[PDB]
Amino acid sequence: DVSDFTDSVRDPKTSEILDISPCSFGGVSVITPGTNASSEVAVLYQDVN
Amino acid sequence: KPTTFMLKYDENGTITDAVDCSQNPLAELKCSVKSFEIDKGIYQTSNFR
Amino acid sequence: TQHTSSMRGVYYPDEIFRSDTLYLTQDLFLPFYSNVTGFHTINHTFGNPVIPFKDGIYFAATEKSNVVRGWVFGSTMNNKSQSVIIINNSTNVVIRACNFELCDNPFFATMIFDNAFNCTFEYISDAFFKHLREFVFKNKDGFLYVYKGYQPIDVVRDLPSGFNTLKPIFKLPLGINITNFRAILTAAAAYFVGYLKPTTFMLKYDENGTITDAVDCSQNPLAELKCSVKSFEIDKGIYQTSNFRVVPSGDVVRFPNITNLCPFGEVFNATKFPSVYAWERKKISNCVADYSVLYNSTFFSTFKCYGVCATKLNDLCFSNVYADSFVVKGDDVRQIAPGQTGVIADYNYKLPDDFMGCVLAWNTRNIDATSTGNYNYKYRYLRHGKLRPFERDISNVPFSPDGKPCTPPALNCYWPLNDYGFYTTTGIGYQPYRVVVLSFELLNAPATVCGPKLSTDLIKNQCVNFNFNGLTGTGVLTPSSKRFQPFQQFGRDVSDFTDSVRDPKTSEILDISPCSFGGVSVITPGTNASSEVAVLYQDVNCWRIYSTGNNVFQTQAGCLIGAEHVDTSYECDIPIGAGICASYHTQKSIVAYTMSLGADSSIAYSNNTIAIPTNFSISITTEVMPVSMAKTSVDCNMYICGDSTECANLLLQYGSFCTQLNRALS
Amino acid sequence: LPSGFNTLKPIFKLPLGINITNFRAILTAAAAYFVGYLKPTTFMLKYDENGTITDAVDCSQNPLAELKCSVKSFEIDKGIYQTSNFR
Amino acid sequence: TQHTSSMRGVYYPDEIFRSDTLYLTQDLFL
Amino acid sequence: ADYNYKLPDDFMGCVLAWNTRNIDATSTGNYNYKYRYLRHGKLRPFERDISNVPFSPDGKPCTPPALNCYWPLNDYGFYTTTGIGYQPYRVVVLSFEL
Amino acid sequence: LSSNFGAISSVLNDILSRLCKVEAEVQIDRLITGRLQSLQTYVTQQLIRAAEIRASANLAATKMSECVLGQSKRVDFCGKGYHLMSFPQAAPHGVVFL
Amino acid sequence: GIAAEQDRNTREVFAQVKQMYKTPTLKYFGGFNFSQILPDPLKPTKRSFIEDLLFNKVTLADAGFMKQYGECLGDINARDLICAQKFNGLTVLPPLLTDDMIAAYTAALVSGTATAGWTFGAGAALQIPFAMQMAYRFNGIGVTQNVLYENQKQIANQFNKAISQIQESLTTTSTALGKLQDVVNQNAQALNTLVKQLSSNFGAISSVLNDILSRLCKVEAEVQIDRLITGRLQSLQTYVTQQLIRAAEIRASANLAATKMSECVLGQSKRVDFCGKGYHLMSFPQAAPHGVVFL
Amino acid sequence: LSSNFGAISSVLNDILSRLCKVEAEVQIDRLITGRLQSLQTYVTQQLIR
Ligand SMILES: C=CC1=C(C)/C(=C/c2[nH]c(/C=C3N=C(/C=C4\NC(=O)C(C)=C4C=C)C(C)=C\3CCC(=O)O)c(CCC(=O)O)c2C)NC1=O
Ligand SMILES: CCCCC/C=C\C/C=C\CCCCCCCC(=O)O
Ligand SMILES: CCCCC/C=C\C/C=C\CCCCCCCC(=O)O
Ligand SMILES: *[C@@H]1O[C@H](CO)[C@@H](O)[C@H](O)[C@H]1NC(C)=O
Ligand SMILES: *[C@@H]1O[C@H](CO)[C@@H](O)[C@H](O)[C@H]1NC(C)=O
Ligand SMILES: *[C@@H]1O[C@H](CO)[C@@H](O)[C@H](O)[C@H]1NC(C)=O
Ligand SMILES: *[C@@H]1O[C@H](CO)[C@@H](O)[C@H](O)[C@H]1NC(C)=O
Ligand SMILES: *[C@@H]1O[C@H](CO)[C@@H](O)[C@H](O)[C@H]1NC(C)=O
Ligand SMILES: *[C@@H]1O[C@H](CO)[C@@H](O)[C@H](O)[C@H]1NC(C)=O
Ligand SMILES: *[C@@H]1O[C@H](CO)[C@@H](O)[C@H](O)[C@H]1NC(C)=O
Ligand SMILES: *[C@@H]1O[C@H](CO)[C@@H](O)[C@H](O)[C@H]1NC(C)=O
Ligand SMILES: *[C@@H]1O[C@H](CO)[C@@H](O)[C@H](O)[C@H]1NC(C)=O
Ligand SMILES: *[C@@H]1O[C@H](CO)[C@@H](O)[C@H](O)[C@H]1NC(C)=O
Ligand SMILES: *[C@@H]1O[C@H](CO)[C@@H](O)[C@H](O)[C@H]1NC(C)=O
Ligand SMILES: *[C@@H]1O[C@H](CO)[C@@H](O)[C@H](O)[C@H]1NC(C)=O
Ligand SMILES: *[C@@H]1O[C@H](CO)[C@@H](O)[C@H](O)[C@H]1NC(C)=O
Ligand SMILES: *[C@@H]1O[C@H](CO)[C@@H](O)[C@H](O)[C@H]1NC(C)=O
Ligand SMILES: *[C@@H]1O[C@H](CO)[C@@H](O)[C@H](O)[C@H]1NC(C)=O
Ligand SMILES: *[C@@H]1O[C@H](CO)[C@@H](O)[C@H](O)[C@H]1NC(C)=O
Repeated sequence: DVSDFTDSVRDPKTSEILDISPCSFGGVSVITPGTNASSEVAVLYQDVN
Repeated sequence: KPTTFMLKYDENGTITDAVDCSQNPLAELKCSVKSFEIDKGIYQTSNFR
Repeated sequence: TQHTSSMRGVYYPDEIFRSDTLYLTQDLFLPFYSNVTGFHTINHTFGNPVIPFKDGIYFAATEKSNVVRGWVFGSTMNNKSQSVIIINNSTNVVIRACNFELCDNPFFATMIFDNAFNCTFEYISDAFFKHLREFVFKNKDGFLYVYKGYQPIDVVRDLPSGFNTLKPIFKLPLGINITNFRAILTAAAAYFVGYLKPTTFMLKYDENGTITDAVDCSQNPLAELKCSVKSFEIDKGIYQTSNFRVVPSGDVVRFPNITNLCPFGEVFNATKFPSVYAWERKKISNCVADYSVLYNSTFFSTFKCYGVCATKLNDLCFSNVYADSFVVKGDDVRQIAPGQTGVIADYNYKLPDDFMGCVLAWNTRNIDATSTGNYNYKYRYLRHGKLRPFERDISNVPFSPDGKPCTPPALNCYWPLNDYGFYTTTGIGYQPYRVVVLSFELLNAPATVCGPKLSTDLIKNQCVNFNFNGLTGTGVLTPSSKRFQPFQQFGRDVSDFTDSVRDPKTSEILDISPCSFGGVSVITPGTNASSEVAVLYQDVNCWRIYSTGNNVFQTQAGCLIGAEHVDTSYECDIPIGAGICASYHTQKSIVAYTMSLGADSSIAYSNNTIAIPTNFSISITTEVMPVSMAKTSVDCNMYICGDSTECANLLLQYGSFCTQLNRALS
Repeated sequence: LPSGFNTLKPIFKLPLGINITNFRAILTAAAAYFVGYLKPTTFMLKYDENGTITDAVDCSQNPLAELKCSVKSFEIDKGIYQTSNFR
Repeated sequence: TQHTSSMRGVYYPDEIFRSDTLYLTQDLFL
Repeated sequence: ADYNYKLPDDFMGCVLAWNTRNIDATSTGNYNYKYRYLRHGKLRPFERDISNVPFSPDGKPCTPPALNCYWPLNDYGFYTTTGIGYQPYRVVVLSFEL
Repeated sequence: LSSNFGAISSVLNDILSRLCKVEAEVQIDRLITGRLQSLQTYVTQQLIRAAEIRASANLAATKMSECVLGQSKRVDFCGKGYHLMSFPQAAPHGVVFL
Repeated sequence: GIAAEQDRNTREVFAQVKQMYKTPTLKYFGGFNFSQILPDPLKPTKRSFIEDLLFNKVTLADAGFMKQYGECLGDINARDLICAQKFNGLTVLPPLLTDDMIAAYTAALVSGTATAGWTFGAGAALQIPFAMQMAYRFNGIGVTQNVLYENQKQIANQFNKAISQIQESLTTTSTALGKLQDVVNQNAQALNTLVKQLSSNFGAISSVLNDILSRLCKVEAEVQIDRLITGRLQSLQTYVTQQLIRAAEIRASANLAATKMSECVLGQSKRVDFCGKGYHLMSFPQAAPHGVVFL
Repeated sequence: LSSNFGAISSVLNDILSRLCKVEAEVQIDRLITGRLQSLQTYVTQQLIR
């Protein structure tokens, strides 16, 4: 990449090109009332429909 | 399993409570802020893995 | 004859795929618009001299009937050194590194060599103006790298302009001293030679991963700006580039004048060495220590240096040299080192933690060992405390564990020295070893024991590379007015920069100054408009300029080169400074002027007349203001340690810093 | 012993390797001699334009000297300054 | 008997020329 | 390291060496192994020098039966009964990239 | 993120695949400190830019209060001339007063 | 970005009017003496008598912005701070507006106030005799204009006496312009701190690259050079952060100066204690090193 | 003040009691640089506030 991350490889058995991507993606927010009120929370996920 | 915990000590030097940081996003938030009490609001936790 | 290399001869720097990036690299490249030498077949004259090989060449052949067939690389080029031949014999490409007798006129129609012997490398390929064939040859770490490129052309006389990227084809493991080369021709063609230099380039990649453009960062200040911002496009304005630099020209080496070879024979070859408890110290002074005369006779089992790499020992000069001598057994040689414990390191001989010097030891079983048994060497094994570094204990007093004096024929009273028993037939851990420890200081004091480097004449008032008693640098040397005391050799600034020196041959004081000085600004319009720029140099009166160009004149801000001075005054869009501004005006060019403060106006004061408005207008004016910016959040764990568990475990103890960052952003 | 300031120069660096704990002076068969002891200390020294030491500040004498060594100057302006904590 | 060492006994700490500077050093001093 | 075989500063690989006294050492003395001890400069990494030319300190050509003219190669003398610092060792250097 | 900060490489996978655990733990900390420094520099620049934006937003709020909701006597505070009225319009990240 | 903002501050403070009024030949307008705040065509300088005192009160560092190479090699015995800064890569750039240009701007502002009044900020200048302008200013603070027109001699004499007291106060050495001296002191101290911080070794063998490269060996030298590189990079980053914060403070001050010039020189203000102590009548600007003085 | 900043320990007494002088002088400088960085960060935040 531009950030020196290995993103492509050639498979040494069958000469095909493969792309490598990270596994983690997407921001997560936790909505909570006070800890005195409850232990229940709501979760908001960006980047998912 | 290999896991990160947060342990609480008394004034007598005894462990009486703990938080498992990988149980649910509320515990991730607790281990992130290093406290057993969370105020009311919305908090950006770690991204989805 | 003489031609120019217009953006010629770029090759792939590594074997890694890159696409749609700008890559900045530093390597041996052919600089843009550099001199190249042409060789033409004017007549029956065979033009093929011995061209020197100066750390890599660019070779070009403009051909229509395959006249150039290969090359010979070598150093002596006769029969005494190895040489490599790379040729095409119209059926194969053959590469052969051997020791062969060259011909004065090597050619085809195969007359290249009289005979060959001691062959080292062999390679045979597979069987098999309008053309331009380009090659880059470079020698590095025993490898000869060859890069090749091809281009169809139509030109008849000169090397054509353009851009073409070369690809690696050969990396040959020869291990050959290459200083000279010669081309091989057939019995109508031309070839061109240029030289490589260490240079920083910036290369552009396509979406197909192909190099199609490059920027040579040392060609002109515009290219320096482009490499500084890492972009091929520069907007209109003025930019502060790097300060004005000059390159060093000459070399100065100044060492003390010493004649005597330094007494290796008196130290290493002595009939008698002391015991380790009574080790001896000798001062070394006024000598030349080259130590290459020992390669014929004397060999060391251990040789270890602390504070300096061994490979630089011939380039330095040493201040306070002492040599310690003693004899130990084979198993105790490991104890002569900093931070060690054992009987020798505790009670006999201790080295400092911050030791600077060298330790040498060699086996001496044929001198200090007899069949009957040599009992003349002793060591102390009982003491009431450990020694300090470079401290000696000589006394032979009876030892008592409680600490009170005693008579040796009694109980709990011992003699504190033991004998080494050295026999011929014992194992190597019980054999005698002679040990010499050398200690010195470097580059802070007057010195009189130096290496075998030769001195050079002094050069004044010029940027040179200098070497004074091992202290190397780059700068300008001037006579000084400081007054050194006899025990002083160097002088330093408030920023610990060495600014004064005493010349070791004639005892005069010299001042050292840096070579680079003065700020430089580049004034440019947009890159779409032109590639022309103007350069403003502060700290020069119009010299210390990169080029004289056209229209050099002095402003209040500095010396301006490349702009035209106009008498009329306007508003300005490029603010140069000190009341001077620049613009791009008409054939377009860059103009410089004094900025206009406003419109001239005059109203006359009267004590009895007034001015009153009679009519009015309604106006609407717009005003724009920012209110907010983008809200952002970061995740330390993915930015620092992306999907790595070991890195996350190591990061686990930096959590306060990340919660501080997250609190600030929220 | 008269008051004043005087800088000493190195004359000897002897490679003896001797345990030194005691000493004694040697006299002739009307004179006086004075003995003081050295301590590990931080000093600040001033150099001339001729490269000569002519003044010094002992950083552990009193809080004013601590302030002088902290700011690296021989002159302090009027005011109040937070020095190091009490040790 | 007992006297005082009033700014007495300063020596050169190294063999390096310095001029018009203030130098801070730590060593064995009176 | 100066005149025969030099390794780079940024070397990547492995060095293996083992004692070979039972193969390359005879009771009479094996004199078939040589090393260079005279040269006008140090070698570069992975560079080989093969020539056997008479050596003169001043730098001019000379005839070996003369004064200040030497032969630049010495023989290793390998015996069975010598100490281990004078016994032959076989050395293999492996170099690669990763 | 491609600076090695004086380490073997800028890729953690290359260091962990080749170097050995105690030697790898001293090369990973250089990258950790460098990337932590980069994040700290970004946060500091962002705080300073936020201060500038807050001053601009305070000026916009008082201008909306004193020029849209009333008539101002302050010279050149809302336009050039004698102020009569003002109208606000929304803009990307900002406000335009007429 | 900081340097561009520094040019923008001066432009936004001093260049508010669009047309450059000439200084009148007569400096005496109905009892009021404007000679000490206007340029005279007899002295060599282009600026007023009070601005001369104001520039004399503040000491500078860079006389010009031109230090030639032969001059720094001619001055080695005198360890000049500017040569030490310039040999280490630190340079100071000239301001865009010359002091003569700022003096011309202030002269135009004072001439427009003395001849046209308050109307040249709203639009085109309207001429009015100075006594009538004074009458309107008196009427603006709730005092009838007969008070001006019957006590004109006393008011003119008090104005002249106050101007003379301002002149006498600035000729005696004091700290009236002490917050303009702090700016140049802070800039000089920051640059000298950058120069002196270059002797730290940052936990390496030495602070001199020549000593490390002459003695240590290439892989061992490459791990000692990176410590010095990181330390010096950290020093530059700290300098840049401090400079950004100081620039924010200077920008707030320049915004306040611009709105004060707009609301007090180009008009009369009703805001309490915004321009002087009392009921505001007029204001005059004068240029100063890196700043402005309002009377 | 309990971060070791990539050193053996965060306690200077542990490093000086166990490690050896040249090796201890390269572990003390890591703690020195880390704590100096912490003080610099505190001062910058204080200036902005
Ligand atoms: C001197 C050593 C030498 C080298 C290293 C070399 C390499 C070389 N020759 C090639 C083809 C070729 N090379 C040549 C001729 C030449 N090319 C030259 O550099 C020279 C000097 C000649 C003159 C004999 C021709 C005619 C072809 C085939 C072109 C075609 O297939 O249409 C190719 C491309 C192979 C391909 O078609 O896929 C390479 C890499 N040729 C050489 O002769
Ligand atoms: C006898 C006086 C010597 C004084 C020399 C003083 C400083 C020079 C430093 C080191 C010299 C090393 C000499 C031995 C080298 C042996 C090389 C080898 O075969 O491995
Ligand atoms: C047999 C029980 C030993 C238990 C000791 C436990 C911890 C002490 C640590 C190290 C002791 C080292 C003993 C040998 C020292 C040899 C010194 C020498 O000659 O080089
Ligand atoms: C072995 O490697 C070759 C070369 O890539 C490949 O063509 C072949 O399929 C491989 N063998 C098997 C069993 O996959
Ligand atoms: C989510 O998906 C539904 C249907 O799959 C689609 O109508 C909707 O537009 C999507 N939401 C967004 C934000 O794209
Ligand atoms: C701590 O110990 C004391 C003494 O046993 C006990 O009384 C107290 O309850 C303990 N604290 C807690 C939190 O249990
Ligand atoms: C290149 O050749 C020209 C002659 O055309 C010469 O003036 C110039 O000095 C040469 N370049 C260099 C670096 O010598
Ligand atoms: C061989 O190379 C050395 C440097 O490695 C050089 O000094 C010498 O001159 C070369 N040999 C010849 C014959 O030029
Ligand atoms: C090498 O070539 C020269 C050429 O004159 C010749 O005299 C000499 O005998 C040759 N050496 C060998 C070993 O063939
Ligand atoms: C070219 O050289 C090879 C190498 O031995 C040889 O086999 C081949 O016959 C040669 N070709 C001709 C035409 O001689
Ligand atoms: C080189 O050739 C000569 C004969 O000319 C031979 O004696 C010598 O051993 C050879 N050198 C090598 C290294 O093979
Ligand atoms: C990239 O490759 C494709 C396929 O050969 C080609 O059509 C395209 O023109 C190439 N891109 C450029 C910029 O030449
Ligand atoms: C090396 O030693 C041998 C044997 O003593 C001698 O013949 C030869 O001349 C020596 N070489 C030098 C250069 O002194
Ligand atoms: C050492 O000296 C002795 C006698 O002086 C001599 O016989 C011997 O050859 C010398 N050894 C060396 C290596 O010079
Ligand atoms: C050798 O050194 C001495 C001492 O500095 C000096 O006086 C003399 O001129 C030098 N010899 C030559 C030939 O310069
Ligand atoms: C430049 O030099 C000329 C004459 O050499 C001189 O008159 C002029 O004052 C100089 N410029 C400056 C800025 O000193
Ligand atoms: C001036 O005023 C008259 C009447 O008041 C109007 O007709 C005319 O349009 C005004 N002038 C302009 C330029 O609008
Ligand atoms: C420096 O040396 C000169 C020449 O001896 C002398 O005149 C001057 O007084 C000295 N400086 C001081 C401060 O004593
Ligand atoms: C006041 O005005 C008079 C002109 O009548 C002039 O002579 C005098 O110099 C002025 N006052 C000052 C302080 O300049």
